Amino acid sequence: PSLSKEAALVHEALVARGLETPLRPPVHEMDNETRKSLIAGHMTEIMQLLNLDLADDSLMETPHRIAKMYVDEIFSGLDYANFPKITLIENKMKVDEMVTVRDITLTSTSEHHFVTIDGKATVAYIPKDSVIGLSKINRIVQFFAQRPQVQERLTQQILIALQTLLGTNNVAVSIDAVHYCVKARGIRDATSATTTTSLGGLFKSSQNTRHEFLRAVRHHN
Amino acid sequence: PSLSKEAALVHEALVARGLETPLRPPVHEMDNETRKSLIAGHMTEIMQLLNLDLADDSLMETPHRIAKMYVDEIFSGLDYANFPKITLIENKMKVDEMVTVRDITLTSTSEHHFVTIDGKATVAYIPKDSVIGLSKINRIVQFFAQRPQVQERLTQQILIALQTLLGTNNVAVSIDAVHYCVKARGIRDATSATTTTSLGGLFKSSQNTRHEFLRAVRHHN
Amino acid sequence: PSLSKEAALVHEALVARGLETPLRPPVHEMDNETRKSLIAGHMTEIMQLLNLDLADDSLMETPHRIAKMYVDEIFSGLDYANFPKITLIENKMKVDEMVTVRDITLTSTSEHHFVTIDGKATVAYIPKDSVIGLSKINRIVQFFAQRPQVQERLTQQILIALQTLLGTNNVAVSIDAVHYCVKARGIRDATSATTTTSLGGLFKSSQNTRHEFLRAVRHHN
Amino acid sequence: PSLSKEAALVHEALVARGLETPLRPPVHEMDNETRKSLIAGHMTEIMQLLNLDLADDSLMETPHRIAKMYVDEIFSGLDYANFPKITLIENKMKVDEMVTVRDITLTSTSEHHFVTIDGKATVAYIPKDSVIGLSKINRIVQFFAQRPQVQERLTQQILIALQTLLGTNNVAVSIDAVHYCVKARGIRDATSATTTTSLGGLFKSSQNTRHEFLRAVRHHN
Amino acid sequence: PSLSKEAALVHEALVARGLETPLRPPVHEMDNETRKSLIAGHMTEIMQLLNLDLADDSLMETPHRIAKMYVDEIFSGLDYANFPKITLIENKMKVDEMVTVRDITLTSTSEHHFVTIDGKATVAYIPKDSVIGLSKINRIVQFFAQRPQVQERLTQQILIALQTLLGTNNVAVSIDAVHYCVKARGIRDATSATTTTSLGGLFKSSQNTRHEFLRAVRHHN
Amino acid sequence: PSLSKEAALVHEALVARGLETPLRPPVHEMDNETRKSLIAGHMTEIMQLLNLDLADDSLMETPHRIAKMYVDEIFSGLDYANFPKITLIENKMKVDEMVTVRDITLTSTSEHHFVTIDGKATVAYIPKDSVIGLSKINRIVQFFAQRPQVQERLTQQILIALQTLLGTNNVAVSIDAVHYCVKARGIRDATSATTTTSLGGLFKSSQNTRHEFLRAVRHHN
Amino acid sequence: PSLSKEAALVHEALVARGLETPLRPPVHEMDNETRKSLIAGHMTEIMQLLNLDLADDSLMETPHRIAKMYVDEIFSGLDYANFPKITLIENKMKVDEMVTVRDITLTSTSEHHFVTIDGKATVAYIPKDSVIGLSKINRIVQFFAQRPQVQERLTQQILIALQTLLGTNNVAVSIDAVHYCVKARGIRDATSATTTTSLGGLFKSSQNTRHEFLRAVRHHN
Amino acid sequence: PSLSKEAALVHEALVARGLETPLRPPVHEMDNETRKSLIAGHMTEIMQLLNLDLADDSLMETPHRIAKMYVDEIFSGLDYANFPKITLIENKMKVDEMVTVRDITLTSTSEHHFVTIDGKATVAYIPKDSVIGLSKINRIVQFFAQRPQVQERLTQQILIALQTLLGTNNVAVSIDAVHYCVKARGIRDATSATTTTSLGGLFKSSQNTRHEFLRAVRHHN
Ligand SMILES: Nc1nc2c(ncn2[C@@H]2O[C@H](COP(=O)(O)OP(=O)(O)OP(=O)(O)O)[C@@H](O)[C@H]2O)c(=O)[nH]1
Ligand SMILES: Nc1nc2c(ncn2[C@@H]2O[C@H](COP(=O)(O)OP(=O)(O)OP(=O)(O)O)[C@@H](O)[C@H]2O)c(=O)[nH]1
Ligand SMILES: Nc1nc2c(ncn2[C@@H]2O[C@H](COP(=O)(O)OP(=O)(O)OP(=O)(O)O)[C@@H](O)[C@H]2O)c(=O)[nH]1
Ligand SMILES: Nc1nc2c(ncn2[C@@H]2O[C@H](COP(=O)(O)OP(=O)(O)OP(=O)(O)O)[C@@H](O)[C@H]2O)c(=O)[nH]1
Ligand SMILES: Nc1nc2c(ncn2[C@@H]2O[C@H](COP(=O)(O)OP(=O)(O)OP(=O)(O)O)[C@@H](O)[C@H]2O)c(=O)[nH]1
Ligand SMILES: Nc1nc2c(ncn2[C@@H]2O[C@H](COP(=O)(O)OP(=O)(O)OP(=O)(O)O)[C@@H](O)[C@H]2O)c(=O)[nH]1
Ligand SMILES: Nc1nc2c(ncn2[C@@H]2O[C@H](COP(=O)(O)OP(=O)(O)OP(=O)(O)O)[C@@H](O)[C@H]2O)c(=O)[nH]1
Ligand SMILES: Nc1nc2c(ncn2[C@@H]2O[C@H](COP(=O)(O)OP(=O)(O)OP(=O)(O)O)[C@@H](O)[C@H]2O)c(=O)[nH]1
Repeated sequence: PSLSKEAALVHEALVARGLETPLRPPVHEMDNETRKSLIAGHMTEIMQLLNLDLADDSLMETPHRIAKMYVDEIFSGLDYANFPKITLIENKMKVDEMVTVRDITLTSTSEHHFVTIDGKATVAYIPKDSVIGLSKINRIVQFFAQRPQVQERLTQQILIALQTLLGTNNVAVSIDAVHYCVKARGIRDATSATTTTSLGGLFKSSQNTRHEFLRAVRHHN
Repeated sequence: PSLSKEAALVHEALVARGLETPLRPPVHEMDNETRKSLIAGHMTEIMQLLNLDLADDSLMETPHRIAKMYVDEIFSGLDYANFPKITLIENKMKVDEMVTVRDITLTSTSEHHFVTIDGKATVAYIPKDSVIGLSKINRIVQFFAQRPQVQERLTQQILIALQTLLGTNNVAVSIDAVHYCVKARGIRDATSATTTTSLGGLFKSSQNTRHEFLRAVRHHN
Repeated sequence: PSLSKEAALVHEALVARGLETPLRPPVHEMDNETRKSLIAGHMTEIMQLLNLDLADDSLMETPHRIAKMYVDEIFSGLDYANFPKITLIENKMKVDEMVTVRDITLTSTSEHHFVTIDGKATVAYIPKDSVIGLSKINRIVQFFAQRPQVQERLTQQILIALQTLLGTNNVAVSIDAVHYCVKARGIRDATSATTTTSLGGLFKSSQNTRHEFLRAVRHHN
Repeated sequence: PSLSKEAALVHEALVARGLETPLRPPVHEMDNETRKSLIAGHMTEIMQLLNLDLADDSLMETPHRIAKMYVDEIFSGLDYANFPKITLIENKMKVDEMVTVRDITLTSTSEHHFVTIDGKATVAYIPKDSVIGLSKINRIVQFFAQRPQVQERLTQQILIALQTLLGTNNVAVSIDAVHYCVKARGIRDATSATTTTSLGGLFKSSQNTRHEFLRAVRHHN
Repeated sequence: PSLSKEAALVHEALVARGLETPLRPPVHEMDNETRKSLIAGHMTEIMQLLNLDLADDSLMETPHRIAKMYVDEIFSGLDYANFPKITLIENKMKVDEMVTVRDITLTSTSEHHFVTIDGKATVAYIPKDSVIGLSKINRIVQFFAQRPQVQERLTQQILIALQTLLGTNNVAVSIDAVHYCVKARGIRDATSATTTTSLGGLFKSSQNTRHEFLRAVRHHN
Repeated sequence: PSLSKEAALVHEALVARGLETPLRPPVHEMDNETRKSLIAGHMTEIMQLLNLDLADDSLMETPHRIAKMYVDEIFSGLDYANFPKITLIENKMKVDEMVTVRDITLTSTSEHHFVTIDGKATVAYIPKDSVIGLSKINRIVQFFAQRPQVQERLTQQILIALQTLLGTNNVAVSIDAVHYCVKARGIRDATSATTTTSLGGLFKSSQNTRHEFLRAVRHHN
Repeated sequence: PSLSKEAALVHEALVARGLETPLRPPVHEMDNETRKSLIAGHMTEIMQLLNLDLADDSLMETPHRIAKMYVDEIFSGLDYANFPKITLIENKMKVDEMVTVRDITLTSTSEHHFVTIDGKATVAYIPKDSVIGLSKINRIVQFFAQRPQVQERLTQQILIALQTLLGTNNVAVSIDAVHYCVKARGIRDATSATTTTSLGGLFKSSQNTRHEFLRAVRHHN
Repeated sequence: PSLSKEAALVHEALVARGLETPLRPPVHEMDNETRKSLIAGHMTEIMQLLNLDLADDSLMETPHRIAKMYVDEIFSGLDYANFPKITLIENKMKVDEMVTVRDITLTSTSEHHFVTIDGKATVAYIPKDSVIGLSKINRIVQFFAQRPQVQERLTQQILIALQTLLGTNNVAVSIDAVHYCVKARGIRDATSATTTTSLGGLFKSSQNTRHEFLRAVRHHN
């Protein structure tokens, strides 16, 4: 009727663990269209406060572009209606070893300064009853990435979403990323990168499994 | 009394050529403090429109951090009071060959989506009466970079600022950058990068000089 | 009233362990202004003893620049009034795995010859009650780096400062650096680099954790 | 009787062109020993002004080490008594093509902040009557490098020193370097590097020769 | 009165273990000057046996250059009068983790063909009562390197010298090198390299420590 | 009857141009066996002068090994009886473009200190009446390399040897090498390398051809 | 009826230019089967002369494998019945710029020692009336590669075959290769590689075109 | 009287373990000269069967070249009269850690198709009573490599040869190689490589030692 069974499931799971992004229920039944126009209005004000000449052919549409970007693009992960369609195939192949999807492109936004987070994620899991379609892992990652994030939370969320959908605790997520709110300003450290990992099931319990995954993490380009 | 002779000079030069960032004069004598609080207010609204729980310990101060960032950090280049102190040494060494400062760290913001532009600039010039202090070239670049930009304009601005301060038309600026408003969203092209160059004096006239510079452009890390 | 609670805490911790930089209390209430002028005075003398023509437009301001650099820049870490503002977010995400910030830019000065130490630090910790703001790790590193150091001590200082602020002994710091007082003169070894690591809590006790961190240390560029 | 014919020649050549380092004649007949003790005295004062505990076993000898380093090591290039012994072999091989010595290690000090300059020089020349001993090129570069420099002047000096000794104007010098007074502090640009070149004779006249040299410049490691 | 305490100690240690370089006591009180002239005499003979025209301006001084090189340069490690001055600082920092100096430039000569051995050493130790000055490790390595060697012995010597000076058995040395008497002639293997390691104390006893070191060995450039 | 026509031709060509290695005719009809024993005798003396214990199982045969190495191996290039067998095939393929053999392994000895020179040569020529067998270029380079050399002369000798054998002046030779008598001792420059080139015929006349060759010079590994 | 029109054309073209592989007409109407058995017979003999135990399970079938390999595989290019099927599409796209197929895998055999030649070819041409199917270029290269070759001839053959088929003289071929009969034995040069190029039409006439191609040659992996 | 004690020992050891190359005793007392002429005869026939014009100046001597190559070069390993001279030095240095010679050039021939095998071997051993001369390891590898091989057997032979000569079972050999009979033809896999390892003594027993060696295996260039 709105949210898919999966979307609902993942959402509840996150809420239960207290890992959901801080959200207040939709204050009023607003069309994304009205929300965008309102956001655009505020951007117009802010741009004017910065003394930008909004009459300039280029600058003129920026409040619109920004409103659209926030609502439809970069923060679309906040709406579970945008949760990807998950397809799982029966594990007839009897795969009992981990499947690793490495170097998943991940672009997020830091909630602290609303500045770009560019990184790559490495997800691995040991198939139980079903094998998830490869692209879905990338889609789920991008879903949670499209929200004002805190890398530490993002990793946790991805882990739970997967554990929930795959029906196994044997999931591990590692994210390596560069925060422009560290690089582009403030301390302006042009070289540092942050790495966060959340291990589930055997990936935490079994040191054998755990290290196999960790060893596999990080691959240049 | 406010702007240094240099700042004034550069500003006028840009205005004269019509290369200045679209700015409307300070509407009213507002303290950066009041501007920030106003910007913060609008951010609070926008964040609320996105349904973010502003009561969350982390999210709570984001409108403040963003306001400060815009005014004091990332868009500080809009205020010529922030123009760097230029120091020039007499060209007693009789340098008659170009001096090239390569891989200058450059972090800017696209004016179209207010999203990160990460790149590197290569500046070169042929000393006439004076030799500019090396760090000043980096400072000037970062100055113009700290504004809502359009790479094509940024390059031009840097070129003119330098030509003005050095007293020679023999200046060349090349900027190679990645736009997150292309990578992180929209067409999401993870590999493309844009390169823009503005050549002045001999760097445009003399094919010999011109190519020497172009050959020198781009160096990994 | 002067030093923040954090600054005070870290300082005391260091003193208690005997890991503080050898300092004599401020002999007399001198303005940094008077200290600088005196330092510059001594530099003038030194430069004269080297037979440098201080009347040269360029050389003329060096004593001033050096005084300023020592007091305000490169040795600012000696004054806890310059300790960074630490911000910690409650560990609601329930992160129980280490967070690693790698390739933190680190530029320090050797106390033995007052010559450049260029390196990179890798800090990792396992969140307990709170998660520290990423940039703060970078800031703290740079703080202790801005002092006449001994790499062996620098590593220890950073370790303790973090353990103190984070409220966990599970912190690990590794610094890889090139000493110009080895490279640029003396034995003039153009290739060697020194690596020092200080491990705390699980990073030292648990060989599993220990090796996970060590394995993660060092990343080119 | 003191300076070698070569040292005298080079010194004069530099003075004639006005390219010598700004030096005041030795004010008084001071032993390097007394100069050092005086320099060490001033360092003791400076360190005390920084509140350093000079009673510390390590810190205790730093003023001595710094005095020795300035006089005997890093600034030894200021004394032509330290000029290298040049050996030239008769060009019987009838070499008429350029000889290029690339990636010559070069460590110098910036005269503006007395901070490290780490770089590499590439020198090339076309043999006329004599061929210089390969290591001598390295020794001459290091000689002029061991002085408070300005890259633009350093390049020039090396060019003239060589033109003088070789008896040909066909000499070219290029230096690519990283200034720690740009990287380690101030604007703290961790990625930029400066490249300066001084071309003599055919290397400037003949575009054919000129480009062959420029093409040959820069080689990683 | 001649050899420093350290030199004497190191020498005795080696002799005791039977790891000293095969040396016969100074047959007669010969000045290095007379030794050099005699060596040069023999070289003159050898060069004449090779039919070289010693009247050639270049060739003429080779016997002198070789004699000086053998006695003063490449084989200077044979005279303990040339042992480096060691400086140790009290381990007040309470460093209990290994300090690793990697990629120490090492150039030696094979005793079998008196041909170049070019390589890099990696030394690591766990501080006990004192911390050695970083450059001293490089100096000790170069000292023993300056002798007609056998890589297997060289590694051993360095290990003992350091254990002796540091007062700890917890020292490890690894040397990776290319032998020109394998590359430049004979089997002419242009790609092979030899790696020898000597482990002491915990580096041998504790597999945990041992592997941490071994893992750390070898770094390109 | 002794020397092949080729050996004789090349030798004469070199002598005519004054590019031969400085050699005195074989003083007396000595067997290489007697020369070797004599050389070994001198090495025994030199080693004794260095206080080496020649009774050591290892050191015991070094004089012999060195004698053999000099006479049979590293300086075998001095005897034209060791000139390679040249094979040329008729240029029926009508090749009128240059053939380039790049990265030819080259190991030589500096005549100034009898120390290793390790480098790589790049030879190219435009076939006229005949095409030389590829390995022969390598063999000729190694021949001349096996002599106490001066890079500048080595390059010239190879050029002439080839022009002579190929019957064309259209030959170009470039050698890039590292001198251990610069690296391993003296100024100890661990990074510099010297490049020398000798161009003949069109490679010197035609800037088109000249630059095509130069462009092709140098290839990593 | 046997050879395709293309095959016949190419063959005749080569014969006309005198660039065909030295072949004597099929002495007698022998089945490849009888030829193979005879070749295998001779190999059996050769292996027995080498004292190999042909009764060994593995060795037993080598003569058969070699015969099949020579006739059917590595020397199949000797039979024009094996010439690839060429497909050309009408140049309706009006392509007037060169099409470059780079890094074409090329494995051939030297006619001098019947040893492996492993390399890569780069072919470029300017479309006139028709555009050739991309894979056809690879197929033609491999065809001529499958014969006992001389790199100088191979390059020529490929050039002509393509000029013939494409109906344009504007074709250029460059082959970079390693000869195991230089590497694996004889002089055993483990690093050298040979590059041969044959330019036709504008690639030879127009220096503009010529250099665009040459610049494009060679790409790692 | 013919074979050295070592050659005899190694040969017997191999035969005893059943690891010798399948050889039939020398059928008749044939001079290598007669074997070569006979081999050449067969090659003449084979070449004629391939329709090659043996009257061609180039092709004319291939039968001879191949015969010489097989007998003297590439298959010389089959004659123990070609076994290298082994020199061992008494392990007075008391080396008790493994010595590893890595990246030993290895060129062999596959016995199945008589096609090139190009690879690199890594040998390591723990000295017992004696230390083998470094080049001897290279020489032994090349010896066994110069035979029609099967990588799996080659590795074993080298292992045994070494264990025998060194008087210890603590030897490990690993070979990584590319088979042109897989690359150049058949399945034509241009990227695969095969790695085979044979471990002896502690390298097999002790997992500690075993993994230290394995970890050390493979180094690019
Ligand atoms: N743990 C964590 N911290 C983050 C993340 N994104 C940003 N931060 C940090 O959260 C903190 C925000 O701190 P504040 O002190 O409130 O803001 P600020 O002073 O403008 O930040 P800085 O100038 O960069 O130190 C900073 O230390 C940020 O770098 C993230 O994903 N995870
Ligand atoms: N042209 C040139 N400039 C140099 C060199 N070394 C340092 N400089 C610059 O010379 C100038 C010194 O400027 P000042 O403004 O007097 O000192 P400063 O303010 O401490 O310098 P910054 O904080 O780095 O901008 C700076 O721009 C230095 O980076 C050099 O070799 N060549
Ligand atoms: N020339 C130029 N274009 C830029 C720069 N920064 C952004 N742009 C582009 O300016 C345009 C904005 O176009 P709009 O069509 O108005 O906005 P948009 O549709 O949201 O943009 P896309 O979804 O990325 O195509 C886009 O094509 C941007 O990628 C810049 O520095 N220079
Ligand atoms: N352990 C340690 N030693 C350092 C550090 N920085 C410098 N050193 C060394 O501390 C020692 C100073 O030794 P001294 O002998 O007192 O001075 P010096 O003789 O001028 O030093 P060298 O000429 O470089 O050997 C040297 O070995 C320095 O390289 C550091 O961070 N840690
Ligand atoms: N273990 C060891 N061997 C070395 C070292 N330097 C040289 N060697 C070897 O010691 C041996 C000398 O052997 P000899 O047979 O006496 O001399 P050689 O025949 O001229 O040597 P090759 O022709 O290279 O095999 C050779 O195997 C050298 O490569 C070293 O540092 N360690
Ligand atoms: N041009 C040239 N010079 C060479 C070559 N090999 C060595 N040399 C140099 O020839 C010169 C010999 O100089 P001397 O001054 O006679 O000997 P030296 O003082 O021991 O040499 P250094 O200590 O290295 O400066 C040195 O500059 C050597 O580095 C070569 O191939 N070509
Ligand atoms: N020009 C050319 N020469 C080749 C080619 N393949 C092999 N050769 C060379 O042709 C020559 C054969 O020379 P020969 O002297 O007849 O045989 P060889 O003595 O066994 O050869 P080497 O021992 O390698 O010098 C050698 O110089 C080979 O390296 C090729 O494609 N082109
Ligand atoms: N294990 C092993 N196999 C090898 C080696 N060299 C070659 N081979 C393989 O031994 C087998 C020979 O197989 P055959 O089927 O008798 O000959 P073939 O059909 O011509 O071989 P392909 O066409 O390459 O599959 C092939 O699979 C070869 O690739 C080696 O060193 N070790």
